[PDB]
This record gives sequence, C-alpha cells and structure tokens, in this order.
Amino acid sequence: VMKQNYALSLQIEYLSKQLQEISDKLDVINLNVLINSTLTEITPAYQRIKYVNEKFDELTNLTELTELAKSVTKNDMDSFEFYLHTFHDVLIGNNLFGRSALKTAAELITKDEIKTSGSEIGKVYSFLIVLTCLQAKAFLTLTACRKLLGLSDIDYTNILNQHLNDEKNVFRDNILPTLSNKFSNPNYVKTIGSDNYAKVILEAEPGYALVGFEIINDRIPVLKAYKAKLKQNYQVDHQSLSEIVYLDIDKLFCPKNSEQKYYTKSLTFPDGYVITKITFEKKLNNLRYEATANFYDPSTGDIDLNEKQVESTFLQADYISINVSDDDGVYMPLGVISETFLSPINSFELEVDEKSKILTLTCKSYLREYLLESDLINKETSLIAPPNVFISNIVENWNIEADNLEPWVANNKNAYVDSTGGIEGSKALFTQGDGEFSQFIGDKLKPNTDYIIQYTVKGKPAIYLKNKNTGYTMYEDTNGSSEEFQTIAVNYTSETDPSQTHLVFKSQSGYEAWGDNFIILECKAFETPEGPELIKFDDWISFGTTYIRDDVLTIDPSRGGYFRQSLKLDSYSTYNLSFSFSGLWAKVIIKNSHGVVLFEKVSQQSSYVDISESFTTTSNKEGFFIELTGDSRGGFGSFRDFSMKEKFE
Amino acid sequence: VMKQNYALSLQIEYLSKQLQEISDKLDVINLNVLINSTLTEITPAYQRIKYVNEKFDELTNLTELTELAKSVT
Repeated sequence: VMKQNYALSLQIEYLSKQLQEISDKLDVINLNVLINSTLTEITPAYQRIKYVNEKFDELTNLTELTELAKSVTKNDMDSFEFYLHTFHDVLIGNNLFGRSALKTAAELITKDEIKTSGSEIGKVYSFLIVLTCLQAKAFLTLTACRKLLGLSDIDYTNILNQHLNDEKNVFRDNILPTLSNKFSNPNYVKTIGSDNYAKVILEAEPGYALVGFEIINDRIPVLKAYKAKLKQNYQVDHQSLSEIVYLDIDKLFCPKNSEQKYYTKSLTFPDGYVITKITFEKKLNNLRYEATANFYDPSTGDIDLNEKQVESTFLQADYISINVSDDDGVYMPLGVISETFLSPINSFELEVDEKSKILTLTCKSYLREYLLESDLINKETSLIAPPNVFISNIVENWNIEADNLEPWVANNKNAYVDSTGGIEGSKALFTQGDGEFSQFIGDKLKPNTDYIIQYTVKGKPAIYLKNKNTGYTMYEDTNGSSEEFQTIAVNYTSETDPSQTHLVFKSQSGYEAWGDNFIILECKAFETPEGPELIKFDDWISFGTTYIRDDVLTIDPSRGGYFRQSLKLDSYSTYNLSFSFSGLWAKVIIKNSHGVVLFEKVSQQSSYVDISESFTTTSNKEGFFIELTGDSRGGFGSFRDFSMKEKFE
Repeated sequence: VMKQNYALSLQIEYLSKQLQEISDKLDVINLNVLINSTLTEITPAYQRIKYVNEKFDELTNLTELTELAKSVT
C-alpha cells in the first residue's frame, strides 16, 4: 500500500508537470493572439511604407517615378501621411482599446525560445531603432517626392521629431525597466580538449576595459576579446577598439580523458565598476578563473587604478565535475558572446550543467545607462556593432572587396582578380601560371611572436611566406589540391627580427588556384611553466646530532638528530616529491606545527628505495616542513636526491 | 499511510488551483480573441475617422485643406 501510494504521488507530480507545460503553451498562445492584435492594425501601413521606401531608393525611369511621387504626395483620405500617422498611433498606442504595439513587440522578442545575439534590451532597442529608421526614411522619401514635383515645401522635421520622441519616451517609460541586461552565448558545439595546462589572460591597458568576447568554430578555435576606452556614460570609444586572440579554447573548456573540475561563481560587481581583466587557468583538470574590475566614473569617464576589486574563484573548495568520454562531449560556448552593441561588462559568470554538459558565459552590460543618458533624452548617440570580421590582422585588404588594390601587386598579367571566385563573389585573387600577387607585411611583423596564417583557397594554391631578398621562404604551402573552399588555419611563429617579409600568392605549375580571406592575426598563447624548486640543498636546518656528508644526509636514531627545511607551498597545487631513503624506519613527514600530515613514506629494511609519490596541499599554505626523522633506534638514515616540483605550473 | 494520503490530498488541491488558473487564462485568451474579432472589422474605419478628425481641427494651407475636403466629400 505504501509503495502504490508513492507511485500515485509520482503520477500526480507528472500531472503537475503536464499542467505547467499547458500553462506555458497558454502563455505562448496569448502572446500570439496579442501579436495578431498588433498585426491586424499595423500591417497595411507598414507594408505600404516599406514598399514606398524600397521604390524611392535610387534617387536617395523619370515618368514612372514622377507618377509614383504624385500618387504619394496626393493629399487624400488614404495618403502616405495618413499611413504614417496611423503607424505612429499604433506604435504609441492611440488605438481603439489603448493597446501599444511596442509592448507587444517587446513581449514577443523577450519571450522567444531562440537566443540570437544578446540580452533583451539590445534586441528591443534594435527593433525600436529599425522602426524609427523606417519612419525617418519614409518622411525623407515624402520630402524628396515633394521636392521632385516642384510643390510647396513642408517642413516634416518637426512632426518626425515629435513622433520619434514620443516613441522613445513610451519605450523608456514602459518597457525599458523590465528587460534584463544579461547576455550569453547563442550556440553550443561538441569539442574534445586536452588534459594539459592552459592559461588565458584576457587583460587590458589601464585606460582600457573589456566590452565583449567572440568565439568562432574554425579549424583552430579563437577567443576574440574586444577592449576599448570609455568616454562618458559607459560609452565605448570606436577609435580605441582593440582585439585579443587566443587559440586554446578547446584545450581549456574541455577535458581529454581524465575528467575536469569547474569552479563556478557569479563574479558580480557593484554598480560603477567595469571588468578590465579575465584570467583562466586550467592547471590539471581544474578550471578556476578570477576577474579584475576597476572603478569607473560616468561623469568624467576615467578608469581609475586606485579602486580595484577582485572576485577570484582560486581560493574555493566547492567544484562541479563533468565526465567526458569518447562517445559524447561537453558543449563549449560558441558564438558572439557580447551585447548587441559593444558596452562595458558589469558581471562575468561561467555556468556549468551536469545533466546536459553545457557551458554558458552569462554576463551583464551597462547598455541601459548609456541608452538613458545618450539616446532616450534626445541627445546624440553612437553605438558600435560587434566586429563580425578580424580587424587586428596585419594584412591590408584581407578580403578583396574594395577596388584599386594597392597592397597587392601582380608580377605580370597572368594573375588577376576573379569577381566570381572566392566566398560568394568577393573578388578573389586568381593565379593561373607564372603570375602571382604579393604584399609587403614586414612593417607590422613583430619579431619572435606567434601568428595565424588562416586563409581560404580553391584549386592548387601556393602562399609561400618568403623574405623577398635571398628567396628565404618562412612558410610552405605544398600540395592542397582541394576544390571546394576551406580554411587552412595553420599555426606559425615568427623568427628573430626579420623586418623584411612579404606574403605572396601563386598557383603551382599546371593547375589553377583561387585565393581570398588572407588574415594574419597576433596570438598570445602561453605554455606550461617549468615549475619551482622549493626544496633545495642549501637550507637544511639540522637539530641535535646530525651527519651531512656529500648528499647523503643521515638521521641519527634514538636521539635528537633530525633535519628540517621550511618550504613555501600554494593554496591548491600538486607536487611530485622524489627522494630515496636508506634508513631503518626512516620517514619524511610534512608537519605544519599543528599535527596535520601531508606526506608519509617510511623505509622498511635498507637500501636507497626511490619513492616519487605525489601529494596535495588542501587549502592552507601557512608553511610546511620536509623534516627528516627516524623513529627507530638502530640503523642510521640515508636520504639522497630530494626534488619537489609543482605539477605543470 | 494516513500521512501520505494527506500529502496526496494536498497535491490534488494544488492541481485544482493550477486548473483554476488555467481556466482563468483560457477566459483571458477567449476575451482577446473576441477583441481581435472586433478589431479585424473596426480598425480601418476608426483609423480613417480619427485621421480625418485630427486633420480638420484648425478650421473647427487652403490648397491642401481643399483637396482633402474634396477627397472626403
């Protein structure tokens, strides 16, 4: 009876879940009904405005254009001004039942199952900007039509400004203090990393601050991070934009075969602070990150270095583990992880879900304050869209889209530019025979620095990165007879102060070749540190009767003879202690003057039994001991070859 | 057993509350549907009447006013 009652409880819980799903479906249906309510009032005016704007685009064919202008400028019951007024009233909410279209559109955009670019504020503001630009284009079209007909000029600036101000005020007063300023990655992709050290330092200059990140799933993953100055009211300076590129994204967010520990903590900061440094460090299957934020003054716009808070996850014990096998994989973040418009970041987070093995980089932005103080008070605004393409590359005209290609020079007429070739039709460089294209890139080529030589080609290309003089080729592009365009991202490291190196593009003898999208980025990937040497044969403090000979330091049993050497450990680290004892009951204990023992290995009979075990350090680096001691009373100790190096870092 | 039966009764009461909320949401949806039924018939005439009333307000510019009056009449 108890078992069947429990089963009934489970069935009731299932019914409750079904009821919750039904309620969500009802909410969706009601939202769609409100959408229909908006559409049945807004469809014809919007359609006509869009058609008129599309038609009158060439001037901002004479007979039809004049006829259309006369039809639009005609002042009748059903006129273009009438449709503009109806559109404005519908957006404001001056309809029969006093329901505004802006609220319904904001509800539809917010309550959408698909996440595309960022927070709700960005998308709603983008929709409002699209509507306002459509209205402005319609008013400009009407003014141009009136000018073309040679009719009396009517100043439509006043009515257009009134409409835009009313719409912006309605938005700000009604639907602005309801939206959330939280944005996350739009997409997820399976990836298998490596169980090796990977440190990423997304730092910035003292006058700079991070304004967003971007992850692109290519042959080599990237971590494009945007940093720029702040002018006033959290505005991002366009001229100061800069990018940081990393390549170990897969090796950082995914384990190979030996688990990974994720230390999650919402790094929220108080209002007025802007994140200026994000550092990741996966020592050994343990991802821990910290954030550095500096105080920002909206009135002036100075990122002061005197006030600085740090929200670090390095000194916590709680963690989340994700087991990854060959069958499955953890969904690393993939997409443009930033606001719809570049803005300083307030909080950073790394959410981990064990059920689905997904990672989300939820963050926050100061877009609301900038919108309030720059655009919604009838001031002048300037928002920056995220860079969809690399702009830190040292290859001028990376994709051939503009004419008069000066950086690229052709040796002769065999090689030319093919408009049809390349990505869609972006005027790819075509090489057929001995002809080739060249471009000097030694001006921006920093000595002994890493570089990315990602490019896209078709046919039989050859992009040998030679030094012009002496014919020294620093890169090889042998083979590669693939037909369809594909990425050829290959890591590269520059030599010592070359200062003379030009990138050339040519086709191998015989087959032809097409080339486009030549980008050379500046990566700053790090490497595993060698490790410290905490224990050394220089500070072996001895007590009692001790006999140190060569490197065979002995321990005297049954008396006070014992060695000791304090060492500086870390909070969370792993150390490999290698030694070789040769004494009866000879042990190397690690005390902390409190009874806590971190390592204990005792010899049994004799001989130098080499032991290379490892131990952790818990969460207290108050200073430990490497004391050599023998609890026996007979055979003297004999310890040789001491070494304790931290694992990886 | 008595305690778990009481818990089941509480869960059933919660389900009844959820059903009542669902019924209220259905009533709201039906009201919105009737609102759409009214709007799909009343929107254009109301919009045009409001626009005409807003336009002819100064008299209760001669050329456009006369053209609009001819169009209306």
